[PDB]
Amino acid sequence: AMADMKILRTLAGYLWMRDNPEFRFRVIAALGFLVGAKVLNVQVPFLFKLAVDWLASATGTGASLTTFAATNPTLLTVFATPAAVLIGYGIARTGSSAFNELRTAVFSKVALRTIRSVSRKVFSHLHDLDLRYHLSRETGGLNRIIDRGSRAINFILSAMVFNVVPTILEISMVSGILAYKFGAAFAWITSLSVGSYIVFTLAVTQWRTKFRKAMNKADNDASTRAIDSLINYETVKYFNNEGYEAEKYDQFLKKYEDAALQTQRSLAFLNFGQSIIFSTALSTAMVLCSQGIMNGQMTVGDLVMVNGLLFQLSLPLNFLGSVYRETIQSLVDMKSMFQLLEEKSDITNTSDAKPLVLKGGNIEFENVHFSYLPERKILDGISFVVPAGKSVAIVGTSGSGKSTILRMLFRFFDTDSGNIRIDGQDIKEVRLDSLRSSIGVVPQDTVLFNDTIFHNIHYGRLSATEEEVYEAARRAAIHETISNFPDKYSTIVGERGLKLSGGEKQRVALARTFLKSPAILLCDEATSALDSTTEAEILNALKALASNRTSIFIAHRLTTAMQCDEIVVLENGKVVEQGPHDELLGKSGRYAQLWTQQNS
Amino acid sequence: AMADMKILRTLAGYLWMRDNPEFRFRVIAALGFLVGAKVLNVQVPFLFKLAVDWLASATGTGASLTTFAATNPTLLTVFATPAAVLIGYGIARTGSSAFNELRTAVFSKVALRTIRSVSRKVFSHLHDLDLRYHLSRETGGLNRIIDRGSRAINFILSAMVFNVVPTILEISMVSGILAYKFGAAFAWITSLSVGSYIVFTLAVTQWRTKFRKAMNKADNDASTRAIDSLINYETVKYFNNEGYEAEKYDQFLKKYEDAALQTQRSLAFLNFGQSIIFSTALSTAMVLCSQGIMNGQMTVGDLVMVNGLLFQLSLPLNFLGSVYRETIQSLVDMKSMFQLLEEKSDITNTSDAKPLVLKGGNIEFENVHFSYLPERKILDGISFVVPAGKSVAIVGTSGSGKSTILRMLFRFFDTDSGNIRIDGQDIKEVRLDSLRSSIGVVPQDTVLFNDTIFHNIHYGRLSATEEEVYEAARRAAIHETISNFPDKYSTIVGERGLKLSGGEKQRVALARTFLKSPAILLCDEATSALDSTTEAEILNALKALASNRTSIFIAHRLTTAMQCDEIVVLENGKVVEQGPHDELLGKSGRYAQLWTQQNS
Repeated sequence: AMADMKILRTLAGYLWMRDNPEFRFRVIAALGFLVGAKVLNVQVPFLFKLAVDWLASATGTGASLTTFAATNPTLLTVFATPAAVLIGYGIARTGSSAFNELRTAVFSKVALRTIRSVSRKVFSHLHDLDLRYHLSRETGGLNRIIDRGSRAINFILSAMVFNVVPTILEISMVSGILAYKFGAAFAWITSLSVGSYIVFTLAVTQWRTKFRKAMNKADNDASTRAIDSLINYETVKYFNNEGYEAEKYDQFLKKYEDAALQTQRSLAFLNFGQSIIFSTALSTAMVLCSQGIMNGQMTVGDLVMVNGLLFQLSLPLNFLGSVYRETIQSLVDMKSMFQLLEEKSDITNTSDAKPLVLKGGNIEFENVHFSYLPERKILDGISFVVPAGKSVAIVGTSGSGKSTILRMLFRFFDTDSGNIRIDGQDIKEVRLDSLRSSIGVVPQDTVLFNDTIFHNIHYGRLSATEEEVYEAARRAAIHETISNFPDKYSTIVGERGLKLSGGEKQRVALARTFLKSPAILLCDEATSALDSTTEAEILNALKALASNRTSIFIAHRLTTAMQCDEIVVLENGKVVEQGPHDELLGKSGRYAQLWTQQNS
Repeated sequence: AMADMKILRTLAGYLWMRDNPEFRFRVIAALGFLVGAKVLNVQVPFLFKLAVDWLASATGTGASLTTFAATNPTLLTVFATPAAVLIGYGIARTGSSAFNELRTAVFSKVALRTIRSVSRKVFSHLHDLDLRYHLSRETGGLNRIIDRGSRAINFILSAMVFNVVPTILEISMVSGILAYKFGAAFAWITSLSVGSYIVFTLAVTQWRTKFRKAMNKADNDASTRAIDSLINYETVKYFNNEGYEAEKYDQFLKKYEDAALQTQRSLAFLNFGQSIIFSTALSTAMVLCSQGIMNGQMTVGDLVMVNGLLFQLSLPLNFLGSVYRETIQSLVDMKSMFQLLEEKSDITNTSDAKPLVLKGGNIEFENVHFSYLPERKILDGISFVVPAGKSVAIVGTSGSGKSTILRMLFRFFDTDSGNIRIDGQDIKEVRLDSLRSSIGVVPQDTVLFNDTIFHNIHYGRLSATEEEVYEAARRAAIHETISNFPDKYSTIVGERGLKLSGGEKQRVALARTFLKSPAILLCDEATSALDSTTEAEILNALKALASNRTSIFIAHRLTTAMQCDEIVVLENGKVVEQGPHDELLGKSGRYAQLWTQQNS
């Protein structure tokens, strides 16, 4: 899995921010606080060797004339009386646990920042991605991917920095104390012991996982069975109630109670050998030291430190055994996330950027063909020309697939062989931002976020004052229905708020697009059915809004939009008729039947 | 909360099964394996005091003429050479960890059995409960209650037996070692220390919980916000994409990154004071022992055991601090479960039990009134008499609420002021089992469990042979459609199986009630709409089945069931018309309009 190492490389690439000097200093401090602690925690038993001696010298009849043999602690520190050394022992160990605990605090303000930068970058890249990717993927999946990946990053960094590195620095240093009070043969025994212990725990965890999975399977089966059985209460009650039902549930719970009694004996074998494997080490160490003591070796009274060193090693070893499943799962979730990234968008623009300079809006289509799939090609050469400042209507059946128009004009999908003339300019060259900003559109379904009305009504253009939004309201003719707001026009809307019917939601859409003050207006049959009183007035409002801007309206219903200058009949995904509606009715064409059946 | 102690009393009541001798023996063995371990784990440092001595006697110039002062270990055990004592140390501690681990295995085969008995009893009591309780309560809730309660029982028993009892036996015994090498003042210091440590950890955990809740709130808010934002991609894309959106998500993730950086410093204070509070104890103990050593007290070289005893106490203390939330939550979930139990069913029967001896079925209703709610009383004195072996039809509108009939005849709900004559007998006296067994009914919706066809087809009466189910199939006329089964008539059905249409499901219902061979047949308009070919034949089949048994059919549609002898019109929950259908059509009554609009 070479790509897995590559993913680690990417993680290192993102982790290190050269740009800012402070980050490096933070990391350095962290490392310092990781070393200091782990050397005080070895000073602790050396202080317990020093305090066992001198105590024995007095009353014990130990040779007092040994002066200061080692001469390493010749400093007057902790030599006032033996009680001082014991106090130093306590202070030392407490300070070690302080340094080590402090390191975590120093390194979490770094971990959080890393997670934040990766998540923000992924978010922005996601929105940059083209529509096709979003449509194919499931909405829930994106959530799962981001949350699990961020959690995985946090877990892996904490697991490594706080567990893998301290354990190995500890073991290496302890075995590296071979310079003093040690022999070459003696040092290897502890390393071999700990290596065997780690191998045994890691190997037996794999075995444990199978039993855990079997138990989860059985438990889920029993629960689902007893829920299916409870749900279908009526059938059971009518005839032979709980006659043969309880016995069957009993059998399921016997299978569960056996698959659960098995895992205990399996954990038992591990939790026993995890003791014996580490006890043989301590027995071997002590018996070997005793032989030296009784054989007149330099070792005198220093047996008491070995217990301490072994205890220090014994504490954090257990964590390493159980990290395998988490590591593999996190390391594949991280590949998932970093695979979501680095996916290029289909709709690339050319290098040179030219801004859309549109004096007046003219829509000219020239043999635009587009097939979503090879079998069915939606548009088969639609060509029409809209005069500036006029209204043109696109009508047809629902099979005609007139949804594409909006997607194409917004450059969601590109044309296989055609062009789009905007004020006699080619869209392929102009910047995406300039075009999407200069065009105005009203959505078909007006989804509102959960926030204050004033935010959902100034959303169209930010930096909107209260007077601007007021003038938009007045033209939107919403003041009659807005003075009843419970929170003086700040009432919360959306979920956990006042539910809005379609008419007000449409008014909100109008009072959101009126703010933007666009150059061209495009509609997508916002309302399918509505009360007559609201329809008429909203139609008048949108007619007034569209008076100074060239507009294009796509309406499945005919009577709804008859006010345009020309009407483009669309049937079987091609241009059928181009004229004012009256001779369309008089041509016995598609428009004629559709309208004559709309009124009937 | 006196009732909480009462709940503990109930738990003790259920835990102890006097009936079986083996259970007590198991529990006794468990307790033994809980004592032995916890006394070997105190033998361990005594063996490390014994091995520190004698080693010092040689080469150390220790007085060899002290003979055997204590005379407690005068046994020749572990006196071959000092190496033997070290080996004994290792073997002892390993054996302690074996005994203690073994206890868990011995006590889990008891815990599982307890959980099983409580769950099975609750299940049966649940099914015993009347319909009203089931209808009011939510189906999901019952699941949640059972699963959480069983988990709580397991957690509380394991938590107490494995943690609370060992910790207190350990502490009490250690402080109880006051007989040897101790003073009255010295013993109290350790108890005061550990008591202060437990108080500090418990108190500061409450504080930690508030920060954890704030963090969970903030995390959920950030996630829900970013999902709402991702979902509404279109609105964002049309205008000012990620212009002001990213900054707002950023602010949410700043709030999260602060509420998460706060909890670390809060945990930090706990994880530091949990060290200093326990370090002051060790420093005080050692300095006090050193004063004795230097003052010519009996204590000689036994300082090395105190470290071990303190370490043994230090290991399992941490668990007790975090158990508060789990204990309170489990202790209230247990009250939930034991509150579900001991709820009596409304439909009690009288003491004396008389069996239903029905020579022939005669249905006689006499002024039966029943109101589900005081406002609307469904039945207002329905009285009619069915002759034996005949077919009678109950017809009406959907507002007439004719659903009650089935519930009442099955004695789901009792009559406020009326009686039901079954073969000239009163239902109130006869046993519920006898009546519900002697009556036959076909369900309206035929829910099938996920199992083999042969099980879903012999379900009506257990102990059904292959020939019995074959004859039921032949009369059910299902052999034509059954020889196509992929698994030679053992094909799985239900979910994750072959989906069945309404016609086959109805055939299954017929081939389930035909098995039971009841004395009286009752229908509940099983089919609302179906293909003509199946309807006709299934009607013929049910006519043949009902020929020898008196039958009652409730049909909302009129043309569907015209074959009965008499027809009972029901309108506004009262008997309107009683006759053969032809003069019902000729009476211009409810039946006449209903049928004339069914055919139109």
